[PDB]
Amino acid sequence: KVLRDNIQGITKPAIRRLARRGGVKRISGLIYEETRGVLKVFLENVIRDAVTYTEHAKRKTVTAMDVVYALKRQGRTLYGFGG
Amino acid sequence: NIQGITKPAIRRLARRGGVKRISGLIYEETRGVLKVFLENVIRDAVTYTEHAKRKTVTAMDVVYALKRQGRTLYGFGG
Amino acid sequence: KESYSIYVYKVLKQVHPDTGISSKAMGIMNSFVNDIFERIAGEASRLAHYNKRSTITSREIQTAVRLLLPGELAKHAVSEGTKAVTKYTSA
Amino acid sequence: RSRKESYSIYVYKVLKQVHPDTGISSKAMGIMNSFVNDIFERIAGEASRLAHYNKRSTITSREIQTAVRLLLPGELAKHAVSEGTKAVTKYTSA
Amino acid sequence: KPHRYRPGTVALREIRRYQKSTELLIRKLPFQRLVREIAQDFKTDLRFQSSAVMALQEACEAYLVGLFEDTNLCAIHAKRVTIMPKDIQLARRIRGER
Amino acid sequence: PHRYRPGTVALREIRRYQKSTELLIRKLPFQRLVREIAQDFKTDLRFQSSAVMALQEACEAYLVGLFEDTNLCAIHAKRVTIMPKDIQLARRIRGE
Amino acid sequence: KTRSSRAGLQFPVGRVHRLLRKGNYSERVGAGAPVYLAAVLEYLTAEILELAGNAARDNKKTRIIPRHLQLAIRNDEELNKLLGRVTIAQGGVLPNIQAVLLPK
Amino acid sequence: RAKAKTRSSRAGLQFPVGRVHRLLRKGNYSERVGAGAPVYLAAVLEYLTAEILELAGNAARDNKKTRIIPRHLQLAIRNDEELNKLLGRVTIAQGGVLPNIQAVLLPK
Repeated sequence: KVLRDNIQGITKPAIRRLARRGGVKRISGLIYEETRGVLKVFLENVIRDAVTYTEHAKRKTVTAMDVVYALKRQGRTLYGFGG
Repeated sequence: NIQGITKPAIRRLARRGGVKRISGLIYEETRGVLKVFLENVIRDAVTYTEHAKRKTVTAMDVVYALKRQGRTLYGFGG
Repeated sequence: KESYSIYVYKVLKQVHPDTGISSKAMGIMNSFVNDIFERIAGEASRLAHYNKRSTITSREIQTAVRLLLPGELAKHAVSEGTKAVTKYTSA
Repeated sequence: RSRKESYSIYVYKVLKQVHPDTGISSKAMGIMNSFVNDIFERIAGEASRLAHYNKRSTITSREIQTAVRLLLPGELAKHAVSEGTKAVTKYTSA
Repeated sequence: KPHRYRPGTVALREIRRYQKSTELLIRKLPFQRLVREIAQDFKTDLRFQSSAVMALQEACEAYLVGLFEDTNLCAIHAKRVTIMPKDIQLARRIRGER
Repeated sequence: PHRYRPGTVALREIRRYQKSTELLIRKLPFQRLVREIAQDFKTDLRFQSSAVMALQEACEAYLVGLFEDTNLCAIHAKRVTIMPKDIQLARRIRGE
Repeated sequence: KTRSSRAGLQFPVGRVHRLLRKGNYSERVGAGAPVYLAAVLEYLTAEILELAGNAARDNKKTRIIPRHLQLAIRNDEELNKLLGRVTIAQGGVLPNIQAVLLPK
Repeated sequence: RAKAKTRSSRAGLQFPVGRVHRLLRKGNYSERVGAGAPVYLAAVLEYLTAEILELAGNAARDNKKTRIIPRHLQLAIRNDEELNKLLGRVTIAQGGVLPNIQAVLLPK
């Protein structure tokens, strides 16, 4: 199936919980669209590099190491998935 | 000598950045910030120089000290 | 020592036939060419090392360019590289 | 089939050295593996760039000492440099 | 007569609870479908190891948490308690992401 | 006499300095500051002149960027005058 | 009869290959890699210099000075993203004043 | 033919000097790797692991658990200033955040 408009999957209470973790107490009502936009942009940036690494090795599977490397490029190292 | 960074000089630096009105406590804060940054650059420059057994802190050492911290500097390379 | 002054000058004459470039701007362009070369080579090194390979073919440079350069610059540079390699190989 | 190398057991031995009566789960071992690899890659890469600036072609101990001075900030610099010097001296005397 | 906390206390209880736990905060399947949707824009017919999607989700959650911490600092700076889209945009613009 | 209302001379200075590019810190005070700071790590250091030039260019660019971000913070809080709290917030968010 | 002449490039393919070998970037360097790398460098330099030449003619001068490079770099989205952390000596800044500061 | 003892035993180190030397040689960091560099590097790695593990063990003791889990490593890393500075950017999986609420949020 062709997958479209799944960005609504990030439910409003999910962003609420995320902010509650960060120490935020009162959330506006327009935060939700803005945060979905920011998340979409960040995911595009990570997955572009992950897919690039994967295509380079002539594979059709985006392993965890590709994503760890794509993050490592953008200055956010991720400990725990490297194997 | 940190008082060498004269108040009109900091005023000019702010003017370049698009600032319009400057408080009065700002000057001491900027002197502190500049002191910290200069320490963190000169420490690495001096470490590079001490490594190569030189007593002269050449320009490439300062360029490398910056390049480590992410603030690449063009024009002196070198 | 050795720099890219004359090459930058030739390219400048190729795009703007009647423009000159001062000394300090030439120094800046030298540093910029070295900087981009180091970024691309470093990415090629890391990439050939991930796949347990050992040889920086054109493919690794292509992928490193795809990674570092953002947006349409990537597509244009990749086109240039492929065309240049093809012209060199067939001739 | 195919072996995989990791610093799991060495981390375990060091843990027994500092805290004689504390275990550590598998995921914390994953984090410590990745951390040791991260620090090693930082230090070795910095030493390589440094030994390449001076047109040398060998990572002697001096390069590792200078790289540790650059990377580790503050008290860790002095303590790690002292540990390195002690290890090298005790290694060479035998 | 009914039990009904003043607006503000339930927020603090939730803040303590979610700062004490560590589980993931976004439901797994919506995020997985989002990841596949985005990936299909670049090259079609890609397959994702489950650990890879988990790593992606961990990175996204950590990024959003950091973003909201900095946004909250910005909002408190303006002598408010509510965070607003201009707060997020300022936090990102200072961080250098835009 | 003839005298501008405050604010306009600030704008004229803003445009004048954003048009030009010369250094904004007098050279000798900065040189003596650099030597003073380096005097605590190595005692007999002699700086190449261009090294001090590069140090000064880096410091000016860093401070200009810092004041740009501080100005964004200040305008955020419905003010026009920056304050030490603005600079502290900018540095805190930047990651320092 | 030079490799740069074969590939129709302007940058030196030989020097780029020599640099790849001398820098310890890998054990072995393939034959097409220096050619591709020289082509990429040539294209990036051409892009920057074309933008700088435009910005130089836009203020009535026939020579490029670092202020021009700063303008060309910061006035294009992609190049600005590529050189986001780089400080250019003698650069100044892009002329930009916040709207709120402007009177009325 | 002599009783060969591992280099880690010679240098009084737990970390495996042979493995570190092998990684330096195969990682293409330089053409020729000195004999003292792997020893020095293994010592530094051991010291850093010891530091983090001691702090994490203390933090695990404080909340009355007897096994280190990623939350404990996060709490140990973020609560020491110098270790925080060394590991400023790194995101720990299954890590959570530091318990911290802004004062102005709390009611006056």
